[PDB]
Amino acid sequence: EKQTAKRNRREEILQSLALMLESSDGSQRITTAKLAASVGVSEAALYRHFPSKTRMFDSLIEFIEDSLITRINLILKDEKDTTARLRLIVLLILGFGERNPGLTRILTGHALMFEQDRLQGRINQLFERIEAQLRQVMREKKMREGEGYTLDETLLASQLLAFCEGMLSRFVRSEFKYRPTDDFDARWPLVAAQLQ
Amino acid sequence: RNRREEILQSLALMLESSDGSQRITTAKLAASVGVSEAALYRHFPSKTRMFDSLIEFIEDSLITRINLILKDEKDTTARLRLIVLLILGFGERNPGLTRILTGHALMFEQDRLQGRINQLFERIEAQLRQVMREKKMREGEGYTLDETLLASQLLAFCEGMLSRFVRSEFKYRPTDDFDARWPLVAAQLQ
Amino acid sequence: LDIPAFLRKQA
Repeated sequence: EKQTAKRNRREEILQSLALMLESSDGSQRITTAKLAASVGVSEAALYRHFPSKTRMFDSLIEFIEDSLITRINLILKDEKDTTARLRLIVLLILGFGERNPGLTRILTGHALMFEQDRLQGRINQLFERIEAQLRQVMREKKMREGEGYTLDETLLASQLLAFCEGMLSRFVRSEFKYRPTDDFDARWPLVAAQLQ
Repeated sequence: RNRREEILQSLALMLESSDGSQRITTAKLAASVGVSEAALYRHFPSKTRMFDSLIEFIEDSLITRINLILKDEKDTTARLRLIVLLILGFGERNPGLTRILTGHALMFEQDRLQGRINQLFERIEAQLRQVMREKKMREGEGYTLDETLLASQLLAFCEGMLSRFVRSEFKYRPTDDFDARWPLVAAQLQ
Repeated sequence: LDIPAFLRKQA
């Protein structure tokens, strides 16, 4: 059972964490105490699965950029139409954040305020890889359809990133009332109108 | 008075510096102004009163400027542009207060501080909507899409710019290439 | 727009 108690138990913890990250505990502080008291175990025992805590958020982060980056690549493969790609990518980011309120607080950097600066750096890099992936998609425009955008691709990419972060930030401060995908079908044509 | 503003000045500065991303302490705050922790209490029992004062400055600066815009400019699109430029500009001119606007600096503090910030946003957005709804009666043609959608869309762009501004440790400035960025935002207005 | 700056660099 070494492996069916090591990972199986290492999940019910990250589950209580994610929830905590979005519930009341999201407004305030995440303590090794509150954390074990939810999974019905002692501190020392919570420690065995996750020794520190600064490295315990990467377990969560690193479920984020993977669950996000791998989808983006799987989007570029399933879809070839530039616009359709950007639409799917933006919806991916939005849809993921919505179904993971707790993880969004990490994305927006509010959950990382109490942790050390190492983490906010990891998330910036995550946005770097998303944005860089936006430009590329945009640059394939010419070779795929005949002509590229007239405007600078970077400007367009950051503009799309701004939309995503804005919706996520808005999702957070509204206490998850304003869902990032709400009215997306009406919103997207507006965002796309920027792409040339 | 003199000491009180000194404390607020140092807090805003702390919020914008390397300590801005960490919990400010009543102890450090007192040290920066060269007074004892006890002396600081004489002016502020807690940091909550301090943030209140800062948020009040934020409300005043923005709301007041938004009203001046509405009076000196009547063109709907120009109004929208000025207001957006105001919000982005203010954030850039106040890196520390922006972290309060973005909610990061308030993670540590009481929930009614964030609540007050959300209200400021709801307020700005309501104004954004009202400005938009008047396009019809003013230009003879209004927006095809729901003003609520366009207003939230417009404010979302601002929060997105400020959020990147904050997380980039103020490297990525909100008003950067604004003349290039705005026409794209306006295009979203339908 | 005379955007006010809370922090003064005269201090």
